[PDB]
Amino acid sequence: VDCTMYICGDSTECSNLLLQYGSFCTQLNRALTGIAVEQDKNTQEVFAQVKQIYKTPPIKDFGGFNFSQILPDPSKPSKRSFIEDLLFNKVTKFNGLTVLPPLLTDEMIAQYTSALLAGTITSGWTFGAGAALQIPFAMQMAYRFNGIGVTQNVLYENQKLIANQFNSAIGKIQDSLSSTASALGKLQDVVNQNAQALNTLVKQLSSNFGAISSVLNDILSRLDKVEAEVQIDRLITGRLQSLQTYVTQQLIRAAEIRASANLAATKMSECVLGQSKRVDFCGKGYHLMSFPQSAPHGVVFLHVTYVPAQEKNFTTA
Amino acid sequence: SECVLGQSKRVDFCGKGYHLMSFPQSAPHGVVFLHVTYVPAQEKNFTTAPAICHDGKAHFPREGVFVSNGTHWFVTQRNFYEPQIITTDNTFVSGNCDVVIGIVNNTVYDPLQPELDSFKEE
Amino acid sequence: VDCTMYICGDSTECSNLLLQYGSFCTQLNRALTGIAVEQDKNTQEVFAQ
Amino acid sequence: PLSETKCTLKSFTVEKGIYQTSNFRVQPTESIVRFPNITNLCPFGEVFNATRFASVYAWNRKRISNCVADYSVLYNSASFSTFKCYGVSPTKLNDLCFTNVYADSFVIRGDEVRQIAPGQTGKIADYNYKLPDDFTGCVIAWNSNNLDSKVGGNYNYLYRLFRKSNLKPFERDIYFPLQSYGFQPTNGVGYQPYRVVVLSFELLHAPATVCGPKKSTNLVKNKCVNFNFNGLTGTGVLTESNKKFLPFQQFGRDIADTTDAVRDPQTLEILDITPCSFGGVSVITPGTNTSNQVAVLYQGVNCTEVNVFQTRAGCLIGAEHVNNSYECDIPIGAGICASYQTSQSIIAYTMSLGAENSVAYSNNSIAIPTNFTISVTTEILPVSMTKTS
Ligand SMILES: *[C@@H]1O[C@H](CO)[C@@H](O[C@@H]2O[C@H](CO)[C@@H](O)[C@H](O)[C@H]2NC(C)=O)[C@H](O)[C@H]1NC(C)=O
Ligand SMILES: *[C@@H]1O[C@H](CO)[C@@H](O[C@@H]2O[C@H](CO)[C@@H](O)[C@H](O)[C@H]2NC(C)=O)[C@H](O)[C@H]1NC(C)=O
Ligand SMILES: *[C@@H]1O[C@H](CO)[C@@H](O[C@@H]2O[C@H](CO)[C@@H](O)[C@H](O)[C@H]2NC(C)=O)[C@H](O)[C@H]1NC(C)=O
Ligand SMILES: *[C@@H]1O[C@H](CO)[C@@H](O[C@@H]2O[C@H](CO)[C@@H](O)[C@H](O)[C@H]2NC(C)=O)[C@H](O)[C@H]1NC(C)=O
Ligand SMILES: *[C@@H]1O[C@H](CO)[C@@H](O)[C@H](O)[C@H]1NC(C)=O
Ligand SMILES: *[C@@H]1O[C@H](CO)[C@@H](O)[C@H](O)[C@H]1NC(C)=O
Ligand SMILES: *[C@@H]1O[C@H](CO)[C@@H](O)[C@H](O)[C@H]1NC(C)=O
Ligand SMILES: *[C@@H]1O[C@H](CO)[C@@H](O)[C@H](O)[C@H]1NC(C)=O
Ligand SMILES: *[C@@H]1O[C@H](CO)[C@@H](O)[C@H](O)[C@H]1NC(C)=O
Ligand SMILES: *[C@@H]1O[C@H](CO)[C@@H](O)[C@H](O)[C@H]1NC(C)=O
Ligand SMILES: *[C@@H]1O[C@H](CO)[C@@H](O)[C@H](O)[C@H]1NC(C)=O
Ligand SMILES: *[C@@H]1O[C@H](CO)[C@@H](O)[C@H](O)[C@H]1NC(C)=O
Repeated sequence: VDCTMYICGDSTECSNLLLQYGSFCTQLNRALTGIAVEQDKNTQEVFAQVKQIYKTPPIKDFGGFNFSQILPDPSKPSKRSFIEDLLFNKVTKFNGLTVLPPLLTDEMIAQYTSALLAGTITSGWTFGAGAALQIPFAMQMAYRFNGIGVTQNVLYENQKLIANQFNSAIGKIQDSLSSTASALGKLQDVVNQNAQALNTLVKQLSSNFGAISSVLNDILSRLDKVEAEVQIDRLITGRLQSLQTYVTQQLIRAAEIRASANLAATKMSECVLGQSKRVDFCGKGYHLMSFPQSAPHGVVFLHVTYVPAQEKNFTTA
Repeated sequence: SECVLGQSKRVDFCGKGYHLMSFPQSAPHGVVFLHVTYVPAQEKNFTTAPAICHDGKAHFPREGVFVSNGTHWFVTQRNFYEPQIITTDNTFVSGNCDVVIGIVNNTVYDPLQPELDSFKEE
Repeated sequence: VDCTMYICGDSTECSNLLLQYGSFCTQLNRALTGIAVEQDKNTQEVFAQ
Repeated sequence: PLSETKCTLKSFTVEKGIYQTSNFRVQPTESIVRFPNITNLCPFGEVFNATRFASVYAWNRKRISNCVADYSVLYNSASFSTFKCYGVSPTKLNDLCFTNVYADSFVIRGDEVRQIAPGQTGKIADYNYKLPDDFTGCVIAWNSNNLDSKVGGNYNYLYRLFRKSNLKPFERDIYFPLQSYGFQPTNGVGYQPYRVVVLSFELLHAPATVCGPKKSTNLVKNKCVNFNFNGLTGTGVLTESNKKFLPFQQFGRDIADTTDAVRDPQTLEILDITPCSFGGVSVITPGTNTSNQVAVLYQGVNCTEVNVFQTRAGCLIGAEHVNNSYECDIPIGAGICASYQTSQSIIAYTMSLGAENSVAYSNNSIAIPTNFTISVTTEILPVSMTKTS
């Protein structure tokens, strides 16, 4: 916000009065710029986990697993995944207000996510530690199975089944995202609470705060100097209060988003670059792996987890 | 708590790479952690198999990976190349070997048979 | 809190003056209600495991 | 720009970074004023010169519409003992342009001229003629011995000393509650007759008709100017509008309660107001300890307004655009970053996400490390801050 442009029009008479209130109209700018750069830092921390831009091999014989849904489409302008294209569709000035574009454009985020996903697919957790070390995907899944305490043979003897279930589950998610938009609510609210705040701030320019008129140009065109400043300062006070309330709300909300981004970065590190032994930290059931996906101002993790089923009693000692 | 008073299994929590240990240091209004981490380096390719069919039975490694240096097969731990001979005690068995895709024919050495032969000689 | 009941008593004279301060009451009530539902979310996410 | 940042930081050394330091804003080039080109002159000169004024008993009311006024000649005249305005300045009255004017005429005691101000209290206010709190106008009064005072007492003039209820503002009504003044030229000024005229304007919420002497001017379009339509005054760029105003509408009001469209008062034409271009100005600078070079980013406005390079973040000036990516130094926005490099220049470029690589994946090949390195990594975390009180 150009707080001078918000509080006062393009008028010097009001600017001079605003000036003798001190550094408020620079403290607000400082705070807002801090928030703006913190958003860039959040996105960087979440997605800059990978040192290099890995990419998939041309041939996709990943032991029967079918990642074509989450890997980038080679033919698309922006190299986004098919699922990422669902998310980017299910989420939807004149007073000194302005929106700076994010440093990393959405295709840059898509590049980061595709690099992470390709690294995970072709080298498991090894690229998370140091340089990527290729491994057949079947063996990677075998060792994750071993990690969750199941003898790796169980995978190999059931590979064709375990692939299908996986290929089945990745279908289900599509049905969930394409049909119901409500899934993205978590992001949408964050957008709404921002827009709703903005819509309020501008609306406060339409109020008197006790002056004779909300529009400042009319006050100037009616009252001369001494009896005009008495009214202009009322608008100065009211609009400073409104802008300070907005900035305080934005600071608190940005702190909340900072916490959320820190959680997201931790989840990326501990579930995409490795395997989490922390229960319920990445999906219900025993964690096998995770796949990141970009979304407008957010990240979607697909947690592939192992759930026991069809249990039998036995007597034990 | 997790990096200094212990060893963290959480990846990238106590520094890049596998966490070995950590050391705290004071600083004006802050703390500096020195994360000692283990980073693999100087890697080599190897052909590999998920299991081995020896007697018609599928053999799997108890730890590590089956890796071939081009003409011979060994079993080596996951994170450091140390080729060991494929023994009946480096591995375990599960049923017939037609059920696994990508299995490779090879022999698995058994330490008892040499003793059997030695006793038969004596 | 119902600020119109807090800032102003039963009088309409105070209510009319408060009205031309804009949506300050709406903002405060909205924030407090957000906190209120946030508490329910907090309890749910802890015990609805 | 570099010194602009230096002041903004209150420092003589500016560390490498991007600093917001000012606001680009286009000044208007000329002033345009439009008014309904009526030729009639207002009849004010008659209300101040009527033979017989009314009395607050039946205070007289006159209405003014469809005429051009000149209040300077009235304000500067010598006969007027008191001329005080509320909600508008006496000198400004030539700048505004109203929908209607109400002139109320009466006579009153000189002591009672203190009792006519808006929201004031007293018998002449609550029992004869009450001015409201929302009054916007001018109260005018002058002593009238030679007009309304005569030997034997000018009994023609009446007022109410009692009423069963206080008046609503601008109300008129017709023991005994009425009494006449004793206007004799012998009597003291406090009791001498004062002629009082109250002018209440109606500020424009509709086509203005009683309107100032300012000369109308031919307008221009697509250029930032100062505009004034019927007193609605501001700054912006005018353009032809595609909005379909209904015939009774004068201006379109935006979400921010600002007029985004106005009808030309002297034509059916409908014009759209756009706040002419503005934006933030940031300074991309390397450390002053390295170089005094600098580049400027005008945010949200492209370069036809202000080497030069257009970006999704804005118009960048000074920096040189080069297509080969780097781990980007100074973040400009939308993938563009700037840096200082050796000619010595500020380059701007699309950032590099990282080295491009592909893993040698195959369905039977695995890579294993043969060696290792022990790495010590620093991690600094703030634990507390100064305990200020
Ligand atoms: C991976 O799954 C996708 C669908 O998720 C398969 O794509 C289908 O391929 C058939 C055959 O060409 C088409 O008729 C369908 O229209 C495709 N569906 C979609 C949604 O694209 C793909 O064949 C699978 N690949 C493998 C190797 O299993
Ligand atoms: C794979 O490893 C085996 C075991 O070391 C290699 O065979 C040995 O080769 C050396 C000469 O380099 C001989 O002195 C040994 O007698 C061999 N041992 C056996 C058991 O054959 C083999 O050459 C290696 N192959 C490759 C391609 O590296
Ligand atoms: C591993 O070796 C066995 C023999 O020791 C192979 O089994 C033979 O396979 C052929 C072709 O399928 C059959 O005609 C024979 O009847 C099989 N014999 C036995 C005893 O099973 C097996 O194909 C080899 N596998 C690999 C991967 O080399
Ligand atoms: C594993 O790596 C270490 C170094 O990280 C190697 O040791 C180096 O050997 C060269 C031989 O010329 C010396 O010049 C260096 O000074 C050694 N470094 C250290 C830290 O001692 C070691 O040889 C490697 N091992 C293998 C099997 O390749
Ligand atoms: C096996 O477990 C189920 C659990 O619901 C129980 O109902 C059933 O009685 C058990 N079987 C026997 C033989 O007790
Ligand atoms: C070994 O791996 C490298 C990649 O690190 C690859 O370029 C090379 O072709 C591989 N060797 C063989 C024999 O395929
Ligand atoms: C590996 O890929 C090759 C490609 O030609 C194929 O012939 C072979 O059957 C595959 N084997 C496994 C185990 O995936
Ligand atoms: C009408 O009244 C004004 C104001 O007192 C005065 O200046 C003017 O002379 C009067 N008109 C005539 C014809 O005297
Ligand atoms: C007032 O302006 C109109 C243009 O809309 C013009 O036609 C008219 O002649 C003007 N008035 C007079 C008295 O000429
Ligand atoms: C930075 O400032 C120091 C102290 O003035 C100076 O010694 C040094 O040369 C400067 N850096 C460069 C690159 O000139
Ligand atoms: C500003 O940019 C838009 C879109 O890039 C372009 O159409 C417009 O012409 C530019 N400004 C001017 C004054 O042309
Ligand atoms: C940058 O792009 C232009 C065309 O857009 C091309 O002619 C030029 O060669 C590119 N830069 C370099 C260093 O080649």
